[PDB]
Parts: sequence; structure tokens; C-alpha cells
Amino acid sequence: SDDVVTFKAQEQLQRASEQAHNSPVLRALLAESLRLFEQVAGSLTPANLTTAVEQYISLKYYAGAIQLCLTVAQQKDRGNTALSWVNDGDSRKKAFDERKICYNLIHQVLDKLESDFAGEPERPTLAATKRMEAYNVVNDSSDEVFHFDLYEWYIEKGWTDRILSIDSPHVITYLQRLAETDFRHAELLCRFYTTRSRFFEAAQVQTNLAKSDLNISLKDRIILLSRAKGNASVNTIGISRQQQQQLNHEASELLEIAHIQDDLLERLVADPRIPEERKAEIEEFLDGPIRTLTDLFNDYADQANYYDLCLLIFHAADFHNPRTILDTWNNLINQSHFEAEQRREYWEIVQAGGDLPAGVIAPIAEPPLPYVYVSQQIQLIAHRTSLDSLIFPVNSLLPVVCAYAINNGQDASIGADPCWPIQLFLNLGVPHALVVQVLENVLDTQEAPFTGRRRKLVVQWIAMAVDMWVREVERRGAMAASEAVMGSWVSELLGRADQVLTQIAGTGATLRGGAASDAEEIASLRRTVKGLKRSVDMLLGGEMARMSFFR
Ligand code: NA
Repeated sequence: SDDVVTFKAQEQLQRASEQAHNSPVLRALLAESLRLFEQVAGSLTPANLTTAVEQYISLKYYAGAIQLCLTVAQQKDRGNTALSWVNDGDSRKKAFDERKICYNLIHQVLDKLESDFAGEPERPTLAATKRMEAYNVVNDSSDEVFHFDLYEWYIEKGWTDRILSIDSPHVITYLQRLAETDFRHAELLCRFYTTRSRFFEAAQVQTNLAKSDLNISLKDRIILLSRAKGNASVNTIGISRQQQQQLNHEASELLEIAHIQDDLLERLVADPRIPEERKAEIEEFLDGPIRTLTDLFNDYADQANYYDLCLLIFHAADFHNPRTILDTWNNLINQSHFEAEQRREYWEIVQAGGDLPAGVIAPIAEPPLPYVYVSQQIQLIAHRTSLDSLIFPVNSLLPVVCAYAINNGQDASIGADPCWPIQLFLNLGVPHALVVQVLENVLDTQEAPFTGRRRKLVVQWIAMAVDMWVREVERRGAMAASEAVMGSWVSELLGRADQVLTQIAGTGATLRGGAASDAEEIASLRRTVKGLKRSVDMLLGGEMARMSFFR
């Protein structure tokens, strides 16, 4: 430890500079200086180590200088105090800081190593050998604290590719701990995992990062979840597929909630009926971590009467309350109708050359009739949630849409196909048998507005639904088979409907003011319904194929 050995170490290194022209002697003096320095490594002052490293650099002794720094580092902290003080988080700042002085010198050597060899080719040159020996010392070192400080240095430089090709396990430990605190380092870890074909772990990083309290925008959190769902939908080696689908499910649920929050935040900020003093606080609370469905509903979607987003929340939350779901559909239908009606009015004023109210901006292109806009809102939710949902109870929802169409005159008086409710549900994929089942119930229970002469339209709906049904049976060539199927009950319904029609004709002929004008319409509809009943009876009286529908 004492002074003579140190002086003789410096003496050898001095003589080495004087013998640069004699390569065997230069190499021997340098090794001897290194040997003596390592003997007194625990006692070397920062200034002595610095001068020695500088002279070693001048003589191209890169690897030996680094080995000396690493030897000094361990000897001043043989208990590995800095490692434990780091794996935790104080007077052990003595052990870590003394080590870091050695580590900073190593950075110095490596910087000069690259500068002296920049623009030279990799038998290997002596420069290639010195590079190999120097980085063998660095990378084969067991000082994992040194490696942590080294990785931090590479990152501060932007030398990203050098981090990724590290074949050591210490770099995993380093990135995993700084991913919990900084968004940047978490990305390297995922880039580290995936290139090594480890997608599930990268999905776990991205997921916990999407759930973290770091500063991440909602839209960036959606990107992380979209990524994780993908990395967690394909199994990397050696993890139970029954745990893959676990992470894939979690990322999927969060992604669903996150998109509802994103659509909710986008609408609130753009809403003219929301005051600005509220919008800043809205963006502050929604553009960040993902909220609970309960909070998104009670504090935002419900208050704002965003009935479509409420229905998406009910779907995501497995909310079991058919009454609330149906009432929310009713509010969405009526809200959408009222909005579409006002845009039509303003458009019609422009077409007629009228005057708009002050400040009103009319649609520049023809806006949809109210039932078209209503249908669009229904279809948007259907394509987003699928019909396999509790927010699509056809038995309850189809009568609500049908009642809307009658009560609001969305019929041929505005140019609409009177059967648009039925075409809507059929085009969404609702099976024909279920639609006719609902329409059978509507015809038999006679609840307003499905009363009086308006039951003519209900028969029109039945005829249309059955027409499209037999056409689809003829197209497929087979009838798939208490899920309702085509049977005698359909034929009985069509027969029954004939009595409804003659009853409606009779009350029409005697209306106060003159006979109704739909006498021939009803007569033709009677013939149409009877023709459909023949087709149904022929399909049932036949033997044609009943066919397959696998799960
Ligand atoms: Na508004």
C-alpha cells in the first residue's frame, strides 16, 4: 500500500514512455507498472490513478488502464457496499463515489480508444486487438455496479445499439429499474426484449407502463396497450399460454376503457354547450391515466348525456340492468332525432332562400333525415360492441325503434322506406326468425303506437321480414335448425295477419270525412301476405336441407 511500490510503479511507466521505440521492452515495462499499481490498488489516491491512466492512454495501453481502474474499484469496497446501496436506493456514498471516480476514468480511456482508432479497418490490426482486449475487460467484468454506470453512460451518449447487443444479464437489471421511473428507458427494455424474441415480457412492460403514474398522455397509453395486446397475443418460449391470454385479456380490457375515455375527452373538449372553465379541468383529469368505468360514467358521460358512450360503458362493464340500458337507448334515439331535425330545418331554409337565425351555420351539404341519423348511431354501436352484448336486447330494443318510427312519422311521407327499422336490424345480422318473433309479439299485444289502423305497418314489417327470410333460404338453399326457426308458427302468423288487414280495411272505409285512401293498398298487401304464406308452406311441406352452423 505504501509509497515505494507506488513510486516504482510510476517509475516503470515513466521508463515505458522513454522506450516507445522498443516494442518488447515497452510492453514489458507497461505490464510491470500495472502489476505494481494493482498491488497498492486499495491505497491509490484519485490523483495518482488519474496520472497513471493518462500515461497509459498516451502509450495505447487502454485495456491495462481499465483493468487498473476496476481493480481499484473493488478493493476500496470489497463488501460490494455500493451494489447493495444501489439495489436499495448515507455514508455508503463513500463506496459508490470512490468507485465512480474509477468508472469515470474508464469512460475517458474508452473515448480516447475510439478517437485514436476512428477511421481504421479491423489478420487483425493491432488497433483491432487493443479494442478487443479493452472491451473484453469491460464486458467480462463481474462489477455489475460498474456495468450500471457504463450503461447509463452509453445511454447519455445515445449509443443505443451498443446497449442492445450486450450478452450480459446485468443490463436487464438496469433497464427494469429505470423503466419504473422514466418513459425513455422503458422503451429500450421492450426493444431489448422483442429483438430477443421475448414478446410476452415486452407486453408486461408496456402494460404496467400504461397503468403507471408516470407522465404519459392518454393517446400514448393507448399505443402501449395496442402494442402489449399484440406482443401478448403470440406466445414466446417458456411461459404458460394460460398466462399469455391473462395478459392479453388485461391489455384488451384497458384498451377498451382507454378508447372510451379518449372518445369521451375528445367530445367534451369540442362540445359548445360545455363551458371552457370546465374543459381545462376535464383535460387535466382525462388526458393521462386510465379511469374506472364507474368514474367515466358518473362524472362525465352521464352528466353530458353522451348516451352512446354510456352504452359502450355498460357493455364494457358487464352492467346488468336491462331497464337502464333500454332507457339509455330511448334517450339516444330521441336526442339523435332532435339534433337531425334541426340540421334539416336549417338546410331547408337555405334551399328555400329563407333567412337563417343570427349566428347559425347551416349544413353545406344535405344532412340526413332523422331516421337515417338514428340508424347510423345504432349501427356505430353495433359494429363497435358486436350484437353479442347485453346492450342489444333485440326483443326490447326493436319495439323501441319501431315505436320511434311511427311516433315521429319516419315513413313514406318523408320519402323513407316504411320498413327501415326491419332492414336496419336484418342488415346488422339479427336473424330473421328473431325479428319475426318480435313482430309477432308486437302485433298480438297491441300496445300504443301499435294500435288501430297503424297495425297495417306492423303487417307490412312482417311481410318484409318474411320476404327477406324466404329469399335468404332460397339463396342458401337450406334452412338452418328455444332458438326460433322457420316452422308452422310463421305460416300461422301470416294467416292471422289477414284478419288484421280486413279489420283495418273495415275501419278505414267508415272514417269520418270520407273513406281512407288505402283500400287498394290493403287489398294488394293481403295478396302479398297470402303469397308469402304459400312460399312458407311449400318450404315446410317440402324436404329441403337443414344445414350446418358450427361454433
Ligand atoms: Na351541446
